[PDB]
Amino acid sequence: SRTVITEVIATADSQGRFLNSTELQAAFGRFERAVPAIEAARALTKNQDALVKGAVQAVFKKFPYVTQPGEKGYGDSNQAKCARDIGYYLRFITYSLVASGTGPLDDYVIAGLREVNRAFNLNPLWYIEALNYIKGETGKLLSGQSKTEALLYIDHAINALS
Amino acid sequence: SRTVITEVIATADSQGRFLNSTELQAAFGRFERAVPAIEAARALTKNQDALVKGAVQAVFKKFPYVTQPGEKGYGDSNQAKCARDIGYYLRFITYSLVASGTGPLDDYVIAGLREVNRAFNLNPLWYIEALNYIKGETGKLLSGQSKTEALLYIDHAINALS
Amino acid sequence: SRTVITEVIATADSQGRFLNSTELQAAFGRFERAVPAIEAARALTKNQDALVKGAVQAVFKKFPYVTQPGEKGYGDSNQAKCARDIGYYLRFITYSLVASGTGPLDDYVIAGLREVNRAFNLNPLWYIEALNYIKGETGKLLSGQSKTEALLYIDHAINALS
Amino acid sequence: RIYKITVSEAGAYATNKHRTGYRAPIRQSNYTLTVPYDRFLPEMIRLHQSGAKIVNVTSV
Amino acid sequence: MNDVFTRAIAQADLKGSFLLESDLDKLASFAKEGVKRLDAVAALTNNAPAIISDAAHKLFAEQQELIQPGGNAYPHRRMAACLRDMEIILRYVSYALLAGDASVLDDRCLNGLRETYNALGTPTQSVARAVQLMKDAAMVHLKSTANVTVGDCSSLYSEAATYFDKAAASIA
Amino acid sequence: MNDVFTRAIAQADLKGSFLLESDLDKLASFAKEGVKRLDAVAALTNNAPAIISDAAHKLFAEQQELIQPGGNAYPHRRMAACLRDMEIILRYVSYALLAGDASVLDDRCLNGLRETYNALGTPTQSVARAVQLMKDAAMVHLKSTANVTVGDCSSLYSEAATYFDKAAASIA
Amino acid sequence: MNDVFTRAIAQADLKGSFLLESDLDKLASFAKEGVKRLDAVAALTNNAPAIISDAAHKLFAEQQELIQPGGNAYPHRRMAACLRDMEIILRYVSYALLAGDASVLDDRCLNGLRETYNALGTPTQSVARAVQLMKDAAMVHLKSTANVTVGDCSSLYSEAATYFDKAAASIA
Amino acid sequence: MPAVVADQYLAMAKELAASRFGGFTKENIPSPMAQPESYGRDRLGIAAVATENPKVTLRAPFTSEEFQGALYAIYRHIFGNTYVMESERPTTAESQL
Ligand SMILES: CCC1=C(C)/C(=C/C2=NC(=C\c3[nH]c(/C=C4\NC(=O)[C@H](C)[C@H]4CC)c(C)c3CCC(=O)O)/C(CCC(=O)O)=C2C)NC1=O
Ligand SMILES: CCC1=C(C)/C(=C/C2=NC(=C\c3[nH]c(/C=C4\NC(=O)[C@H](C)[C@H]4CC)c(C)c3CCC(=O)O)/C(CCC(=O)O)=C2C)NC1=O
Ligand SMILES: CCC1=C(C)/C(=C/C2=NC(=C\c3[nH]c(/C=C4\NC(=O)[C@H](C)[C@H]4CC)c(C)c3CCC(=O)O)/C(CCC(=O)O)=C2C)NC1=O
Ligand SMILES: CCC1=C(C)/C(=C/C2=NC(=C\c3[nH]c(/C=C4\NC(=O)[C@H](C)[C@H]4CC)c(C)c3CCC(=O)O)/C(CCC(=O)O)=C2C)NC1=O
Ligand SMILES: CCC1=C(C)/C(=C/C2=NC(=C\c3[nH]c(/C=C4\NC(=O)[C@H](C)[C@H]4CC)c(C)c3CCC(=O)O)/C(CCC(=O)O)=C2C)NC1=O
Ligand SMILES: CCC1=C(C)/C(=C/C2=NC(=C\c3[nH]c(/C=C4\NC(=O)[C@H](C)[C@H]4CC)c(C)c3CCC(=O)O)/C(CCC(=O)O)=C2C)NC1=O
Ligand SMILES: CCC1=C(C)/C(=C/C2=NC(=C\c3[nH]c(/C=C4\NC(=O)[C@H](C)[C@H]4CC)c(C)c3CCC(=O)O)/C(CCC(=O)O)=C2C)NC1=O
Ligand SMILES: CCC1=C(C)/C(=C/C2=NC(=C\c3[nH]c(/C=C4\NC(=O)[C@H](C)[C@H]4CC)c(C)c3CCC(=O)O)/C(CCC(=O)O)=C2C)NC1=O
Ligand SMILES: CCC1=C(C)/C(=C/C2=NC(=C\c3[nH]c(/C=C4\NC(=O)[C@H](C)[C@H]4CC)c(C)c3CCC(=O)O)/C(CCC(=O)O)=C2C)NC1=O
Repeated sequence: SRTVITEVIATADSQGRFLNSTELQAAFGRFERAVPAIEAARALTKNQDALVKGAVQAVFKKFPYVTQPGEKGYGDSNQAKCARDIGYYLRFITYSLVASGTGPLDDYVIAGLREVNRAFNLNPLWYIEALNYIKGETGKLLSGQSKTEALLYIDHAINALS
Repeated sequence: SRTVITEVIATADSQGRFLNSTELQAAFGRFERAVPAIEAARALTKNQDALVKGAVQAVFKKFPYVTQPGEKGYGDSNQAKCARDIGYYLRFITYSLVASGTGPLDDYVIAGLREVNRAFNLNPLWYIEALNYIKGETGKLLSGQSKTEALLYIDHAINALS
Repeated sequence: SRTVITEVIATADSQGRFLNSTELQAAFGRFERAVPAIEAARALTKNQDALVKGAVQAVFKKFPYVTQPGEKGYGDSNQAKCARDIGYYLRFITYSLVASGTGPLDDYVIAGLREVNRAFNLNPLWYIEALNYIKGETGKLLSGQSKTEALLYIDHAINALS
Repeated sequence: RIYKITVSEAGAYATNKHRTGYRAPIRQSNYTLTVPYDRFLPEMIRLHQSGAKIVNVTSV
Repeated sequence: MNDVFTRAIAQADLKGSFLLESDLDKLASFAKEGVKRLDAVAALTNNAPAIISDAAHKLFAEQQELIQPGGNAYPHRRMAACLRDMEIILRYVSYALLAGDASVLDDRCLNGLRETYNALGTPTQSVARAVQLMKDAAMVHLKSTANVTVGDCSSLYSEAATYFDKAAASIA
Repeated sequence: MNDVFTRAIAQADLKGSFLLESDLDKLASFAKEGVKRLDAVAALTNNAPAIISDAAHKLFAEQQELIQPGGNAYPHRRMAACLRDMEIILRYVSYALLAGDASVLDDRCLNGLRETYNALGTPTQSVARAVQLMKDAAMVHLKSTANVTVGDCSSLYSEAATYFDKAAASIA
Repeated sequence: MNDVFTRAIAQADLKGSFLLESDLDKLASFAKEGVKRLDAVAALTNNAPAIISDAAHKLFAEQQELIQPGGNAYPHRRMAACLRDMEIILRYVSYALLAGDASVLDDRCLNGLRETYNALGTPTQSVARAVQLMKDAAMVHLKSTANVTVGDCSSLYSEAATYFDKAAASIA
Repeated sequence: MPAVVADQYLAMAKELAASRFGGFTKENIPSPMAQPESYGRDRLGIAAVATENPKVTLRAPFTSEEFQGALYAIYRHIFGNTYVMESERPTTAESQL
């Protein structure tokens, strides 16, 4: 996936050249960023369940009409799919934090997202609200540099939803 | 010129996208590496006279025939050309250190280097010996990671010549 | 605009020859049943205002949450913009009817529709419901092949919104 | 002979790009294409078909 | 493209002299504030859709001519082009902020934009007003001290204002 | 093309699972040995001309039939393609060494290499010999204690050896 | 790509004489029923999102291994690819229905499609199942007697059934 | 009641189920067809030419590195993947470019 190391290697390769000093400094920056990013991944993995259930409840609070019958969020199966989707998003955010790139989000979430949302009439505002709750909670589960990394990736997902 | 910020902007721009986590990680790595690089630039700037004089002398030691009549090292104009060229190499190396990238060396030295040397019958091995002397003397001048930064740039120049 | 006459001429020019039998008499296919299209456009034009008000009411009935404060529906200004948008769609349906081609729809509505709705957070299902209401009302206002013509154009817009 | 054609893309080109889409990156409006005599007619026909408007044509 | 480091290097190359101590000091200071610069760039990037939305809403509240039929942004395609242009100018302003030199913005985009807008019939004043409203919207996000370590970043505000205003001057 | 991190991510995704504590520990260990990895990659990159030069010298001393009329390195064009191949294999070995995964070799470097050499009638045993000689020459520069901090980098030695052996085994 | 008329003409040309009176009666009858044929093609065109949403929902109900991690429709990319393929195959079936012949479908759509899916690791039997479900939804929409003059169209239903069944058989 | 399992195995079970959302349910199982997202392009060997290498674009003004990389990509595509020697390199054409 498109991560710092992979971009480095692929850009150098498509230009038929070795890895220069700039590319190695990018790699060094990635290796330094690994510590806060992996600690943030640890924090979001540890608290995944409360995070996702709170995010689903936040979605239902901002979008009360959804739970009523005849629309998307009525019924146990639909809400279970909701929790599964937000779990997917959180999982891929943690993958991005580990890889230090938007690669996993781009490959697994961002690509083809709008077409799927139109095909199944899934409103992106739902997922944006869930990610906003995740953002608010990771503001209280992390601190310092890890907080900034997690926020970076969550905002990346939000910006690509809107 | 090819710098870390340059590669960031170019890669994010060709894909028509805003900057993101991987790109800012590379920029952070560059800004972190800046301090040893500017340290090395200051160190090489203070010792340009001794470094260039010693490099010229090392070239004449390694290729004595150069100084004999009928060859390239005969005449004070040619000696001044030699010292001038080595001063150019050192100056562009410090430029590379400051910009944190092989951009200056690439644009101002490497591009066109082969055909220029072929046209004027300049032997690359002369410049490789000069740069090897400078590489040796950076160890006695620099210590830490500044030495490593200077060495990657000098080795880049040497590889470009080789 | 992608009119059938326009496509006649475009195919002629692309293949770079004169207007042959297939192509002239394909234009004749248009010229035959343009009259039902013109009559449908006229009938839509007279009953335009009731159609627009009914479609706005249908949008509000199918999406009652929208009218509540804090979102798009709230405000007489937004009510008016809803009416204006439904009027725009109806006007361009009439244009496509009289032109006997969807080109007015594909250049005044469809081209850039998704990006505009995404940037202004306009749910395409609102306009789909309004168009479905207008479809129901043209079912009773229009009879004969004229109705069929109108319906297709309406449905085309619907298929653009999904 | 060589012909320089200064073409400025216009709304007729913009509508075509809005329908078809940018399989290639977006570029500025006005630019010049240098063609030989042999290619000149196909080049003009293509620019006309795409909706592009020629600012002028010069010879050299 | 060109950055501030490359700018200093190019100037020192024209005189054929090494980078003077003062130039090294200035570039080292720039590398010291590069962290704050990264925060500012991320602030612009992470709120780009919100900046564009607020600017467009404020503009079309100001100028109803563009929306109404016959305006320069009336149909959906021209609205989409308007929004895409504001998007692109924000992206280039953010690139210039990261670089610290407006070369990235001045060479590729601004040189042809005057001619493009003149040919297409757009009112350049409206585009400049859109860029100014965008600057006002993005200033709010650049001010935000939430989630970032509180400090002084008035230099970054001034540089971002320079980028936005001289971009507008290129359009205006 | 994957690194170690994206390989771990793909495995966890196949499980449908967040990364485990132990997986994150192994990944943080990989990223903490990163500077030694960078030094090894720089040693490969910086000494590449020497590596290809002495490898080619040894190979054409051992296998003189390659440079005879009728050999596969005889005219300058074939010799130049030979040196380009050695250059390329070394470059992709350094890519793999930085990535920590040998996915770049089989995705890119060796994607059709054996079929290529069989079509051309190149003796694949000589290419294996050339890659082995490049491994031998590389190991001297990797182990060089000169001008880097002293420490244990034997895992990097083994990893580079495995990458070279993978190239050799895929060719032959 | 040829229609019913060009098919008749090619068969006549192969034997090398004029179209017989029976052939011309067949083709005139086809043109007389072409109005109902246009109704059927309109039914397929206006209801494509409905048909494909229904087919996708049924398909991912019957086959859950497709939409779960590791499945071939798991991430949004492959899910979008699946729905896109459904759109494409429905499009070519409607083309063939208008043509009165399945030459456009076979020649332009289904010819290397099994080979493509086999190379990508896509279950061709699942694709065939999706085409069957999409045929069922399409046949529900074709039979709709609203907005259209009532009359017999059994030949058209059977023909659309053969086009979908041929697509399924060609994929699987 | 005495413990029925050792605490180490309880910890292992808890942390295996902690890495799933929802732990172990019938609805959230991994797909038996264990295909990564990059399965197809990786098994075909077309990952590089289809998704990874960027589309190289060259406009009227450009720097040295953009020009040189564009030339490398052009020569690696147009001339197949065949080695073009320096004597074969077209100089006037790229000067006009
Ligand atoms: C597929 C292309 C095409 C052809 C080949 C064609 C021939 C054509 N011309 C017609 C009428 C006509 N055609 C003409 C044109 C002629 N009057 C003068 O003599 C001039 C020589 C010429 C004027 C340029 C006129 C005046 C009529 C009768 C007007 C009317 O229908 O009320 C009709 C209607 C008669 C019928 O079908 O019962 C046909 C089919 N129409 C077509 O759409
Ligand atoms: C000629 C083609 C064309 C169309 C179709 C069009 C639609 C359109 N309506 C808009 C405003 C709006 N449109 C609505 C519509 C909503 N109001 C609610 O009562 C309903 C649920 C719903 C309508 C069914 C609302 C609330 C706004 C204002 C909020 C915003 O700026 O996004 C906007 C944003 C800019 C503006 O017009 O002020 C567009 C582009 N514009 C065009 O140039
Ligand atoms: C390098 C970066 C770059 C820029 C900056 C750029 C500008 C640009 N804007 C264009 C169209 C346009 N741009 C606008 C936007 C204006 N209309 C007003 O309402 C607004 C106030 C204002 C936006 C802020 C509009 C309406 C069009 C469509 C013109 C038309 O179709 O008549 C076009 C024509 C190409 C096309 O539409 O496909 C270009 C080239 N192109 C580039 O490649
Ligand atoms: C991957 C991308 C990346 C980001 C985003 C990043 C943010 C970042 N913000 C920091 C603190 C800071 N952040 C800021 C900027 C904020 N302060 C004010 O509130 C302004 C409103 C605002 C600027 C828009 C400042 C002034 C500091 C203090 C650093 C200093 O100057 O001493 C630091 C240094 C603190 C430390 O780690 O010990 C970093 C590295 N680093 C990265 O590698
Ligand atoms: C068909 C065209 C063709 C040519 C021309 C050719 C020349 C050629 N000579 C070589 C070796 C060599 N050639 C020389 C020639 C030097 N010896 C000294 O007495 C002289 C000053 C000088 C020659 C004028 C030397 C020293 C080497 C060994 C270089 C080395 O091993 O590094 C090599 C390297 C491979 C090898 O060891 O054989 C080539 C490719 N090969 C070809 O296939
Ligand atoms: C610009 C690109 C760049 C490079 C090249 C780079 C290398 C680099 N090598 C380092 C030390 C080192 N370098 C090596 C590698 C060597 N040790 C020897 O035994 C082996 C022959 C050889 C490979 C095994 C080792 C073992 C260390 C010490 C380990 C450590 O730093 O934690 C350090 C940390 C210095 C310290 O904290 O004391 C860096 C940053 N960093 C960069 O940003
Ligand atoms: C790898 C990343 C990935 C994501 C994120 C993803 C989301 C996703 N969710 C889906 C279903 C769904 N998802 C939802 C979510 C809704 N439930 C309501 O309670 C909430 C308001 C709301 C969530 C916030 C619903 C209702 C469905 C069922 C829609 C249908 O009828 O098909 C579907 C359609 C396929 C299926 O039936 O399972 C996808 C593709 N798929 C992916 O491959
Ligand atoms: C825009 C393209 C176009 C359409 C849409 C079109 C529809 C169309 N359908 C017609 C009649 C008809 N349409 C049908 C078809 C229906 N029978 C069953 O209900 C089926 C559900 C369904 C088709 C599968 C039938 C059986 C007739 C009566 C026979 C005839 O008049 O040809 C007629 C002749 C006038 C009439 O009797 O009302 C037209 C023009 N013509 C066109 O040029
Ligand atoms: C993915 C990276 C990549 C690789 C690995 C690669 C290898 C490669 N080597 C080639 C030719 C060649 N390769 C060799 C080298 C071999 N023959 C000698 O015996 C040596 C023992 C041995 C080298 C150590 C030679 C001599 C040729 C030229 C064959 C000929 O012209 O007949 C060719 C054919 C290109 C052409 O001739 O136009 C390719 C594609 N290309 C790439 O883009």
